[PDB]
Amino acid sequence: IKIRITLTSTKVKQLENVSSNIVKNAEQHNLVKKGPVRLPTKVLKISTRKTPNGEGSKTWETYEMRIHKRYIDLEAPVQIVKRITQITIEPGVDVEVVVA
Amino acid sequence: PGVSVRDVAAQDFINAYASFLQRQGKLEVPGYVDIVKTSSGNEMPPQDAEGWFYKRAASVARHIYMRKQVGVGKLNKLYGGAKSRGVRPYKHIDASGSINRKVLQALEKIGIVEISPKGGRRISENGQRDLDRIAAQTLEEDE
Amino acid sequence: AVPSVQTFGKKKSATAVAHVKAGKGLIKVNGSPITLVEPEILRFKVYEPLLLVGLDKFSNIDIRVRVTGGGHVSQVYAIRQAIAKGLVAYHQKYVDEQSKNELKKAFTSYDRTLLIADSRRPEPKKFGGKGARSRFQKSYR
Amino acid sequence: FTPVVLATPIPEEVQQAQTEIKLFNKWSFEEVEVKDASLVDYVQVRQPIFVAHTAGRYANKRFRKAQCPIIERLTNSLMMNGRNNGKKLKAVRIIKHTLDIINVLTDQNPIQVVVDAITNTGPREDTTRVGGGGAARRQAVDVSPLRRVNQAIALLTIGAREAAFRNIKTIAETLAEELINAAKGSSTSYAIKKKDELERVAKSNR
Amino acid sequence: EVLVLRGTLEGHNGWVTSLATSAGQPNLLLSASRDKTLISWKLTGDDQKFGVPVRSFKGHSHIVQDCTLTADGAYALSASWDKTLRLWDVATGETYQRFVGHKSDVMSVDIDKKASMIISGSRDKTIKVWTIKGQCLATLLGHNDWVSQVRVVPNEKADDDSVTIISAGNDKMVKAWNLNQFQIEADFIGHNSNINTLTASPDGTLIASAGKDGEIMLWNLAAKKAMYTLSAQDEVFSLAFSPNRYWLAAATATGIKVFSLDPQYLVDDLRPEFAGYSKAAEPHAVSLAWSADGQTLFAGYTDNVIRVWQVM
Amino acid sequence: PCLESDSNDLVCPCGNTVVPAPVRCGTKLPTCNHPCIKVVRGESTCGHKPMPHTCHSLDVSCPPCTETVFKPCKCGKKTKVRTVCFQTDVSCGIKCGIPLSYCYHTCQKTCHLPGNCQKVC
Amino acid sequence: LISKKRKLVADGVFYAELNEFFTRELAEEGYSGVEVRVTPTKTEVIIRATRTQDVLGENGRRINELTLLVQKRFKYAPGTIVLYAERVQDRGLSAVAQAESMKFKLLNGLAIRRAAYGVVRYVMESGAKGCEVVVSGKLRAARAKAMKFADGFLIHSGQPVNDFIDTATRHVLMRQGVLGIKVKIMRDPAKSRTGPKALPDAVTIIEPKEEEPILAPSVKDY
Amino acid sequence: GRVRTKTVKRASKALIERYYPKLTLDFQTNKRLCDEIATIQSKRLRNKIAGYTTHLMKRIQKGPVRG
RNA sequence: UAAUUGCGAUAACGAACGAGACCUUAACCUACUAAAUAGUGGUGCUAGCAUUUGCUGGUUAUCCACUUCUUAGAGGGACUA
Ligand SMILES: [Mg+2]
Ligand SMILES: [Mg+2]
Ligand SMILES: [Mg+2]
Ligand SMILES: [Mg+2]
Ligand SMILES: [Mg+2]
Ligand SMILES: [Zn+2]
Ligand SMILES: [Zn+2]
Ligand SMILES: [Zn+2]
Ligand SMILES: [Zn+2]
Ligand SMILES: [Zn+2]
Ligand SMILES: [Zn+2]
Repeated sequence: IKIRITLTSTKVKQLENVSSNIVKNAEQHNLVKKGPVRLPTKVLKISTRKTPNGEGSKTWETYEMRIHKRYIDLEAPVQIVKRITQITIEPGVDVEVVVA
Repeated sequence: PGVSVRDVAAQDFINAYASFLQRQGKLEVPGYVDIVKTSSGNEMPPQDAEGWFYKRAASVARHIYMRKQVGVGKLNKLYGGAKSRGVRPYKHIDASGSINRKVLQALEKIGIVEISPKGGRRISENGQRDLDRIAAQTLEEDE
Repeated sequence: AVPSVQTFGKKKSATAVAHVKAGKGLIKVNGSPITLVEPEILRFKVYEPLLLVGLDKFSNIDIRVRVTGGGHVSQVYAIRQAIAKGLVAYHQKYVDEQSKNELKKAFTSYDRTLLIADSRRPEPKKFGGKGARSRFQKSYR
Repeated sequence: FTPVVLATPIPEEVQQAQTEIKLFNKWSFEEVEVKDASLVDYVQVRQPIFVAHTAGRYANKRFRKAQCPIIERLTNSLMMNGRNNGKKLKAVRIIKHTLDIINVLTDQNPIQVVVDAITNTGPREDTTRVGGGGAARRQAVDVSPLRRVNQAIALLTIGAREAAFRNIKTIAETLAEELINAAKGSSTSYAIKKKDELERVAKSNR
Repeated sequence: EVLVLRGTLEGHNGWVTSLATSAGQPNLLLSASRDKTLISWKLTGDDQKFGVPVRSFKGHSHIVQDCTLTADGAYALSASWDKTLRLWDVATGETYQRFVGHKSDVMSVDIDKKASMIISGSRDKTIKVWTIKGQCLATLLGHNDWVSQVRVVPNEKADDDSVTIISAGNDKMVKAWNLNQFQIEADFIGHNSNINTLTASPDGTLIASAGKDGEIMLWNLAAKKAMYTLSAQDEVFSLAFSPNRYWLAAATATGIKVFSLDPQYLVDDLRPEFAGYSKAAEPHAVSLAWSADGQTLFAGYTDNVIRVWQVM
Repeated sequence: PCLESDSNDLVCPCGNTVVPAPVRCGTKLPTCNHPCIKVVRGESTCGHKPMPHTCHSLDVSCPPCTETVFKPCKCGKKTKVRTVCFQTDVSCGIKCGIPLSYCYHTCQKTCHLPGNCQKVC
Repeated sequence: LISKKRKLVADGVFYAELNEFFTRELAEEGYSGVEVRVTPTKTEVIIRATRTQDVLGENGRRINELTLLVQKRFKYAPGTIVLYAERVQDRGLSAVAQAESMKFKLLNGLAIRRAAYGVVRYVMESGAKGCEVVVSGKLRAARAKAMKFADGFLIHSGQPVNDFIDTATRHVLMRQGVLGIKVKIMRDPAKSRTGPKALPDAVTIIEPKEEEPILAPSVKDY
Repeated sequence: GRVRTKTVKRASKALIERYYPKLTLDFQTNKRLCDEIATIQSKRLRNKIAGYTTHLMKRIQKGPVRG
């Protein structure tokens, strides 16, 4: 059936618990799966001058937002596919499911 | 025991194969040779005037032998160098595309390389066999 | 199957992965023999793992190294570390502990970086200067 | 000796290197003695190396540079005046050529010539600035052996670099006659003249 | 007869935490150490060398706390502070089985005779018993502080009725379990400090348990009654019965006190010489093991060596 | 799957488990989890029962018996020494110490195999 | 069809703009924050405020007009966006709510010390570990100055600042100029229930249970 | 410098005061009992406390310690 | 002591902020969980050079196996032992 679930949050613990209950639901349903592949964490950096005007010591400041991405490959029939996409809703965790 | 291009040092292999191609004399040297510089980042033409095209040909043939498939843009980046921009800092500059494209076409016409799927030029089986034979000769020359 | 081990050596960003298996004595780096490693002023730096213990240790095994990352000299250092660690790991797994300890002792007595990676890492650059420590020129008038 | 055959063939000279470690596979570290009993334990020639390039950490502690091999210390001091900062491959090539030229010009061991140059041109007394009541006075002091080795290397390489600048002679040649003249104490050496001048100034300022 | 120092074995760079020997192979010695490794040694019975390492076993990611050998010596077991047990092929290194399930540091492992099954006492106050293939067939609870050692009691008769194990923890309480049905049967009270070690006699009737207070307490579990206590006057870390004689060796913090039991007196009380360590403290034996014939006593110390003693 | 089929049932040494004909070519008989026929008999030279082990192929070595038995040593200064049933090397652990003929000194090798006293002193 | 970097930055700026809009219009309703939950076919916006009846209005009329406002501005389809109101707990432990209440007291005409001591007493009574309110500006004189009012203990450096201190800043538009209100509240780490229950340097030794010495060897049997 | 602060020193003294016979002169076992017998928020702080505790046990073994 | 960091002394005792702790990052893990968006080995198919068997490559739907190298999650590790 070849579905892939991609999770792309910034919250590591919510991401990991979403991955964990998806994979334990899959092994409970005895579905063959490729495990959660964890992509490299992508760090979004913005470096700015601290001052609103332009005087004083030239102090700089780097802000960063970390994006954590995982994906799970599943071979499961369509009814469990809809039940999976209807369960595991978490705030701040972006989930998408694609087929073939 | 069998040899390959990887068993021979790069410089003397390239010199031997360039001399072989010059002695064979069917590479179709383009004609604007002795006019051009080989790079926008260069300032003088190649000093080995009557050669240097056989040198570039042996170099790109060995490069394609080692790789999977190589194109003209990869070749331009490979042979480009640091340009002296006068009073401003130095910078990497790609080499001339016409020279590399014409030497790729010349190697195709003599049968060393061929058009590859997934683009670029890959070495042909005839190119593999005669580059290997040149490697055998240049490793035997020291005996 | 064939007895074999895999090891690695490191220096800065250069990593060399060595497959040491039972064989007849070929030492290859990036598919080319060990005698063609690029800075020939530094060729003895990858010769010295072979030379300190003798080539009779390498007669019955063959080693293939792939090195990536870093630059020229750091790749040379990673190659020598991967080769020495591969020989020690092979003598650990398939030969006895006396031979392993003698190899380790010889390598350690010559150069600790033959087996233990150099831990020096780049310091991050800080704002207000071109480097980690150096600052822009200060003027007063 | 018997050669051993490998699937990747190894040349006969580097197979010879299995018996003894020699600098650039040519110069034996054995039978090299430091003539000065003060500068032994600070000139390191007991541990052989094949190449004068060891990525070693001698800067963390106060006296590890004494355990650094002396050929690599000369090599390190060659990498100077800004344009040559870094470039240890160029420095080791220059050192290799220098040792070859030394052995050609005199049939001695070039490592022995290098250690004789260092022992001969270490300055044995120096002077230091004092307060002196608003005017600079200089008071003669003694020199520690580590400083003698350091300053000998600096004088030798600075003399070679200055005499190679704007000259048809190469840096390896200039370092070769610099080390040869310092090993003889011939007073045509920059380092010998500088050492003599410093000792004379200190003797005046006792 | 008297014990005399014969030689030392040097392959470790951590505390030699345990020693094991085999009847099947009288020239094999297995030592587990604090450097995350095991070493199998071949003994030679000669001058100062006396033995060489023939294999290192690596793969434990923390301190390996103890080790046992099977009777044939082909299989070895290791318990380590990485909360796992490992079964090794003594010939080729080669971990066959990893036993997981303990939640804290596993401190003791013991195969039973007949290689039927494995007991392991850990720091999560449990004694887990396992199959060879690696499944936890049962777990034993009710032991209120963390377990220091577990041992199996050797049957004098050839498999008379059942198999029993003994255990000591840090709750000043030693226990004896019948694990044919996974119950506790004997519960020996009487210790006043953390019990470090316990040993069952080859006869199967004597239990010696001892710890930090220095009181080596003897028990007759055939009648299930306490008999008496010996005093070492200092902390003792390992105990072992001689397989032929009526001797009990104790690795105290100052020496190794060995006692014969037929007059109940101290016979030798060996102390090695170190040439150093005099300012703070001499290294002391933390493990010891007799040979199968009871002629050589091996002792692993805290200066990362193993010293041997031969009886005359 | 291969067309050829064996007409003969595959039989384990116990014989409890068989593969019914026709048997597809290359089918692998599964050995009985039931004990070895020899274990069921209980026959052994030691006189004990072999360790109860699952059935295996005869070519595969049988697990040996391991009972602490007391056997006389090579020197034999001691009649009974505790050893496992399989082991044939029993050790009194006591040097024979028999005055060598050729030397003033004795032979210290312990548990000397009879007739094996040291040749050089 | 957007990259993940741009999508996550875009919904971050959507959250920031929505929070600014809600704090601009719901200031007199005790608006204490907002939370966004994306869901297949629906995204829900949870407003956390104190006066939920004023946020809702009659039959949720203000809720309907706020949904229509955020819908019209952010181009959502009908039914895809839904707003809920929720009464926040521990109102004393909300720096934004306390700062807004102080702002409205100062606008109504309360004295600065009376308003600041009222807010610090309310926050300390609500179970905070510490409170600190700063009022800056032209106070009774043309020359500006700053007044500080504290109670309890507050920490200033390290990761516990992100863990435990909540801060808020407000601009009060008085007829002589702007006053600045800064409110910092350090909550009790023990009542957290999400994350660390203590400060990093707090060490708790458990009391050993004492047992009587036995002085007699005995065997229990089964 | 390696001077240990009063949180480490006070925790070590309290641990020794109420757990002296349980804990030993070995850092590894002292660490393994300190993490379960006390609630310390950092592995680093637990290691520092267990190390100073082991140091004080050596001091106690060499005669009594004031405080 | 880097540190009002501590040992202590002591008309002060007990505390609070700062320092430290903390958090992020860089170094180690042939130990765990895995990976056709990371790799490696082998088997298919195939090229060249050799000649028993070898060497260097190409081709992922050609499949299998593994996780050393790579990426994370969870942990371990240093506490001046
Ligand atoms: Mg170029
Ligand atoms: Mg430049
Ligand atoms: Mg720089
Ligand atoms: Mg010049
Ligand atoms: Mg292939
Ligand atoms: Zn059967
Ligand atoms: Zn059988
Ligand atoms: Zn038997
Ligand atoms: Zn005997
Ligand atoms: Zn004899
Ligand atoms: Zn004799």
